[PDB]
Amino acid sequence: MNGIPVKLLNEAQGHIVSLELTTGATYRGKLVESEDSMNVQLRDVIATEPQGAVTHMDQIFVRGSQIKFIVVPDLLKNAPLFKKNSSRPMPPI
Amino acid sequence: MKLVNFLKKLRNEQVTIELKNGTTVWGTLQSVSPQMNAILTDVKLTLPQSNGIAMASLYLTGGQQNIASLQYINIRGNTIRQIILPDSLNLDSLLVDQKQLNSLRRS
Amino acid sequence: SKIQVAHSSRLANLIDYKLRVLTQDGRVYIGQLMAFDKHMNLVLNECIEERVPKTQLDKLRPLNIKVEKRVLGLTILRGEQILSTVVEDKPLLSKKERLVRDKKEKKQAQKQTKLRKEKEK
Amino acid sequence: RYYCEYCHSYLTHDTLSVRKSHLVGKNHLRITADYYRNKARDIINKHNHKRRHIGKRGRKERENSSQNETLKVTCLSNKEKRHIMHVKKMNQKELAQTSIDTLKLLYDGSPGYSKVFVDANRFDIGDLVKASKLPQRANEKSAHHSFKQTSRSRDETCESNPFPRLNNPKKLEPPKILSQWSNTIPKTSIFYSVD
Amino acid sequence: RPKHELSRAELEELEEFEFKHGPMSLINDAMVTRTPVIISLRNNHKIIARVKAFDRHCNMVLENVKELWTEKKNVINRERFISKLFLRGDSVIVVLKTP
Amino acid sequence: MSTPAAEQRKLVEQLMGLHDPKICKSYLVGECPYDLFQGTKQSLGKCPQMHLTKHKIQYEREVKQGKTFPEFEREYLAILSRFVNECNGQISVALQNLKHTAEERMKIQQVTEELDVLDLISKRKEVAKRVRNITENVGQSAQQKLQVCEVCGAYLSRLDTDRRLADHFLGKIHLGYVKMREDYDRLMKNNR
RNA sequence: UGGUAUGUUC
RNA sequence: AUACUUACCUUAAGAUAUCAGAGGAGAGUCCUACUGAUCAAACAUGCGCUUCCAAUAGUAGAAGGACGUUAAGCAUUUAUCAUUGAACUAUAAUUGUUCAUUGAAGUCAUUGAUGCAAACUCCUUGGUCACACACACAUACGGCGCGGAAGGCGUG
RNA sequence: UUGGGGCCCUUUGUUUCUUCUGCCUGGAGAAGUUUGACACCAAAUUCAAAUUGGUGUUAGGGGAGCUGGGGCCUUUCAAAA
RNA sequence: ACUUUGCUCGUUCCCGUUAUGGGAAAAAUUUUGGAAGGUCUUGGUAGGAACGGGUGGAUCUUAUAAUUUUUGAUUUAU
Repeated sequence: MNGIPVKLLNEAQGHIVSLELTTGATYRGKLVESEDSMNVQLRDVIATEPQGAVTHMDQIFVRGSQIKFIVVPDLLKNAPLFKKNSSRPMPPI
Repeated sequence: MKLVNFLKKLRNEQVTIELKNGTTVWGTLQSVSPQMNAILTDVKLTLPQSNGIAMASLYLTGGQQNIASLQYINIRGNTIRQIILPDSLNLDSLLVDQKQLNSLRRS
Repeated sequence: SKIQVAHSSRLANLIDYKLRVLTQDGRVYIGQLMAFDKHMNLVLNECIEERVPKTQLDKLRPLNIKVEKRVLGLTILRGEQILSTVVEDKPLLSKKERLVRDKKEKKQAQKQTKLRKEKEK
Repeated sequence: RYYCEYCHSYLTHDTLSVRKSHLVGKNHLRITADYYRNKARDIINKHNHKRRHIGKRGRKERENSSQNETLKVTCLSNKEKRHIMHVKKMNQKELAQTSIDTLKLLYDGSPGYSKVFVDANRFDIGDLVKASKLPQRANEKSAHHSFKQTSRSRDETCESNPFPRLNNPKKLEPPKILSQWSNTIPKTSIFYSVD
Repeated sequence: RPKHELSRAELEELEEFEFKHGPMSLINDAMVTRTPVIISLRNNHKIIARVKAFDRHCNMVLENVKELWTEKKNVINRERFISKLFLRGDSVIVVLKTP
Repeated sequence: MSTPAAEQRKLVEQLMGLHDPKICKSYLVGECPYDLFQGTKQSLGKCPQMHLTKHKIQYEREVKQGKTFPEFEREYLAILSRFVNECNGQISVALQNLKHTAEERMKIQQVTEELDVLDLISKRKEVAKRVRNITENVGQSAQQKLQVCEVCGAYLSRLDTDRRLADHFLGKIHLGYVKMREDYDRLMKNNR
């Protein structure tokens, strides 16, 4: 259905992440609320245009197809989404 | 009637692939996804006579020492421009389309 | 690089390998994969992104090449703007040690299910 | 369908309004915070030692090393090393949690204390403080604390508190010293201090 | 008619009916009368070849490919004869059939 | 749907005289009660009449400058009156259930046993016994401590703070029912 | 035929 | 932990490898602890197979780096436009030269950026293993030790 | 059981399976081990203490018995020259 | 191909006889498959088999060749 990477992107909500866009502009800020379509909203945004300059947005909202990548913090190195043999405690009928 | 199932019958076939960037990849096929994400081994890839982005993509894969010899490359579907099959393979027997034959028999 | 990547392996078998994944730009990401999906969205542990400058490209056109490396750490890369992925370096622990670790994870998961069944009673 | 890996709870068909409300509730917060704390504690506490490589040492190194001296090994009992390592763990966590807060209490009567140090009238991150108040939908969380708020507004000017010494200040804290090396303090002061 | 509400497992019959009596009349005529067609691609790679198979994605198998492109610096034409080819429908600009 | 293109095709197919029974008049005027209770626990099921956006835009363009239709307004008034009567019957049933819970058999027996022992010094003893009976009544009422919502007919609480109450007022049921009460009061002010 | 979250009393 | 109120929601389907033959069920479909063949997975197992596994008869060195130093190393290149005033080269929205009033944004960086090149130091990895400090080879090298890591092929 | 010689003790919590005692004039002793036990984190109950939710560990080597598979030799049956 | 009659060569044994025939085994020996024993080496030693699912996770097909990856505006050219 959804998959592991979109669940990991929805996992790190409310944390300082860093995006890079397809044009080359790198954003960095606190993730407000991520979605399954990766259309992600950031706050306290610092932006670097592909020309080179640095600016600051207050509340950005980027579409998921114009994202090169996004960096989650390192404590999500150890996540239960990464566990291969985690069993399921009795799903409901 | 997707012809990716035609490429699924092409295991251990020694082919070339021209990509959309311009790189020619000579290697044997191992497997291919139904989304045409094809893996290859015993690979040499070459950017012919330019595109500096393609030269960067050619060199920055490890194993350059402009023919680059690599052991294992997975290739995404949308980067495949065309794939050239060996002429010794018979296309009349590999394109039998047994799924299409079962669909015609089910009609 | 004398690694001898497996001849009949796929993305479920290439997990926890130090990949060297190529993109459309050529911005090569080096790091361990830990997950994928249908769109080939790859998470990358201890990842580094390497490029070549425009001045180095003239020397690269037909020796030493000074690549520009930035450190990303644990990132999550999309499958749209990527081109190809290879296996660069083998992981630390071996296949038998990963097998013993997977058996320990299975026994720990079965013990956790027995603990949930004991707490449910 | 949706399954929380943290809380080990299932759900109905995947609604964004239900999944958003699941990551706000207090049980998911407790389980998630405890899981992150325990995984960080495990990856700190895991002493991944190097695999030892012992080679057949040289002859003259053996005649030099076995004749210089023989050192003495110190070692302790089980309860002693357990108590010492527990004190070292609480010292490491209290050093990881602490921070120097001298500039906040040292510029307390400054005329721009209500514009930078108040941390609510701050410009760049003050909207983040004013946004999530944790609005305390429980009545007991609002009825528990009965002390003053002492919320310093931005509009406080220099006309208020003109003389900082008449309005009773606090004497500054002394430079704290290590308790394990507290026996080497000069016991005689330079000047006579009363009270 | 909406695509999701037609039927189940009978969409292949409608796809074959669109193949016989739709825009696919030229790819069908080339594979049954073995006439050579000229496919112009998105990077000036003009292909003169015969069609072997049809796909929903216009993935076409071509036999006895004579391809030609033009390098503009000065102006040269470079050609290549390729025996077997599997062309993706992403690269295809246009397909011309000769009588 | 799993693809958004089929969702957009559905929006186009449902977006593209006028006095016909197929057009929902409560939705043609606005705020149909079968629309304001679609997926909640107080759902009526599915509206038998069809809803359309082009007819709603034509009705808005007609009511902007052209004219107004009193028959659809009277039908919406009758539907709102029937739904308000059903909700008032539900609120009266909830008030009767609250009065039956406040007048249970064992609770009235305990209250009568406390009041039978409730009878200067005698006045102070009677005041202390009345305070003890009031404390027992407060402990009996605090076992549930459920009030009655004056508008939507739900259950509320007095010791609950204003934030959980504000979370209660921002629901689909309460917003829809306050809008239906505003429409009913506007139609009763226009008719009378 | 149900699930998630929250607030009171024992 | 029990009891109750409230807020949101209540589900895209079909299937689990392929081919040939025989039998059964009222041209088409289903089943066979039915038979032959291909393929996949798991467990064992062997191929004088393919690659690698760091001195100790010393104070070293192989692979990958430093987001380390010398190093502000050496050689180059840039660091805003317009109106007007006192002269002005002048096809421009006076571009060029010296000085200034004013007008819109106005990356920090010039100890900056690119290229070139050497030395030093420090990090992660290993069989730092068992015998010996030894005279072999045109069919070029007795690959006929105990293993480990990666892979190929073959068998059950 | 004692004594001698060589190496290692980074095992850095001085063996790291756990607990307790204990150690460089030594390298040890006692108990337990998967519906259990051990260690730790977080909290409101106003010291300590107790309760609840989770995390991680329960190991390595050798030997008797049983079983699966690989290679060699021997005995017997069926088939082909 | 069956069948008979005698000659010649011949694996082994017997007999008429060591020329040569008669009879028997129609054999000693090589390979394959199956049954048993001995020796060398390796793995495992507490879970396994059957059935049931308004079971969970993976794989294929169609929605889905149209703005969210995967059926293209990244070889910088008029």
